[PDB]
Amino acid sequence: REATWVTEKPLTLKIHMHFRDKWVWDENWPVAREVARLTNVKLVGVANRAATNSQEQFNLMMASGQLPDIVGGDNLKDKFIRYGMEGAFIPLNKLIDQNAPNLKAFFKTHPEVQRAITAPDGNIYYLPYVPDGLVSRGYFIRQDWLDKLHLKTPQTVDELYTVLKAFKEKDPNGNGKADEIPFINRDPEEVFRLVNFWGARSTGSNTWMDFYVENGKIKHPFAEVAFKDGIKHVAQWYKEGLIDPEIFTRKARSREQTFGNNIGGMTHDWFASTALFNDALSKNIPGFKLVPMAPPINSKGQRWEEDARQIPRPDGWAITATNKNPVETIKLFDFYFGPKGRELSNFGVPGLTYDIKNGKPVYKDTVLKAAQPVNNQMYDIGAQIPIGFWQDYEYERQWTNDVALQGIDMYIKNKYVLPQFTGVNLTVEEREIYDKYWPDVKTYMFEMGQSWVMGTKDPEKTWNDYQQQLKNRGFYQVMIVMQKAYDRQY
Ligand SMILES: [Ca+2]
Repeated sequence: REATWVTEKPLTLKIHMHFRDKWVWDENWPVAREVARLTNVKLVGVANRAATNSQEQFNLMMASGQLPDIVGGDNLKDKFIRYGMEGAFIPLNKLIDQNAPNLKAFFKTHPEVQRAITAPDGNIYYLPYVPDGLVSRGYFIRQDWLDKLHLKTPQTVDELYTVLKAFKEKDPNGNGKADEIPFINRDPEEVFRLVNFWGARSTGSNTWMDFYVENGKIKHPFAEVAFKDGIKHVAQWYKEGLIDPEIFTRKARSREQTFGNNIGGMTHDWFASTALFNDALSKNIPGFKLVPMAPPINSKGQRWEEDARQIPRPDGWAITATNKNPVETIKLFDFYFGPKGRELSNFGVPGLTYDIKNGKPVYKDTVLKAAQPVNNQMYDIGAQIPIGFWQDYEYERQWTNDVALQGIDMYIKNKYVLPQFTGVNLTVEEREIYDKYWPDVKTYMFEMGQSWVMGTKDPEKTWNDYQQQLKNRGFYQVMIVMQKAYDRQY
C-alpha cells in the first residue's frame, strides 16, 4: 500500500485516448505503470491503434456503443462541452471541491484557466492540458545556405521570396540536383499561416482556425477578404515550388526527412525541438545551421508572430456517465496536479529517464544527447501527453539549446507575438448554434483552404460561392452569437 493510493481495493478503468492522429493510451507505458503503482488505479486503453485521425476516432467511439470510463485527447474541448451538456460526460465541479485538493488549489490560483474550461451551464466537463511557457513557434532558416549563396537574412516578404527562389534554383546543398524544398513544415495548417506575410490572419490562438478580435469585433480568419488575397499569394508560392509540394501529406516527420536529407531550407515551428536538429545533424551535415529568424516585414509593414503558448489548451480528459467510480477517478486525476504526479507526467520515470539531483528532476545524458527531441521521447513512455496535467517548463529548459534560447529571447524582447484570443462566454442558446454549425463550417473552411493552396480551386473565382456556402452552412449565425457573447464581457 502507498500513502498516495486513492482506493484500498485495486481498480481498473477503461480509457479511450487517441491523440495527435498517431497515438493511443498504452497501459504498458512506464509512466502509466508508475502512476498505477502509486494510485492503485490502472487505465486500460480501448482506442483503435489502426486509425490516422483522432477526431474521427472520438466520433467512432461515440457511435460504437457504451462509452468507456474516461475519454482523453487533443482538440476535444468542444466535444467535451457539447457531449457534457448532453449527459455523456459528467460535471466535475462537486467532485473537485470534495475530493481533489490539488485541483481545487490550482483553480483558485488560476481563475482564467477555470473560466476557459467552463461550459455555458457553468459545469466543468474536463480537466485540461495546461502548458507552461510563453512563446511557442518561430521562423527558422538555413543560415549555412544563406552564407553559401551570399544572401543576407531576408527582412521583407519580397526579400524572402528571392531567398526561397534561390534555395530552390541555386543548388545550395551542392549536389547538382534541384532537390531543395525551400519551406517545409510538420503542420499542414502552417501553410495557411503564410497568409500572415500578406497581412492576413490564419488563427487567433494556438488552437487551429480560432477566431480573433480586431477593434472590438469578432472575426474568423478564413472568412475575411484579406484571406482571399493572401491565400492567392500562398498558392503562387506553392505553384512555384517554394512551399513543400507534400505540405498537406508529409506531416509529423517532415523535419527528420527534409533537414535530415539536407533539402529543407526554412520552417516555422517550436523553438526547442526545431533548434535541436542542429545538434542531431551536426555529424552527417557539417555546417548545417538552422537559426531563428525574425518574422519578415509583411504587406502591412509589420513583423508578425501569430502563435503563442495557450494556457490552457483545448485538450485533456473527462469522466463519462458510465464510469462507476467517479470519486476514485477524480482522485486519480488530482494526483497529476500534486508534486509527484506533475513530475512523472512531465519527465517520465525516476531512474529511467531522469534522476533527482539536489532535489530537482534532471534528465539523464542519454535522453539529452538523443537524436530524437525530448518531447518525442516523453510521448513514447507516456509523458507530455494531452491528458489533464500541468506542464512544467523546467522539463523543456533542460533541452532548449543556446540557439533556441536566443531565438526565444529575441521574440520576447522584440514583442513579435500578436495579442492572443482568449475566447468568449456563450449562453446555452448561443452554444446550441455554435455546436450545430461550427464543426462543419470549420471542416469546410479547411477543405477550401487546401483547394486554394494546391490550385484545384481559384480563390478569386470561387470566393462568391464560398461566402454563399458559409452563409448556408450557418457560419454567420455562429459569428452573430460570438459577437453577442463578446459584447457581454467587454
Ligand atoms: Ca541540390
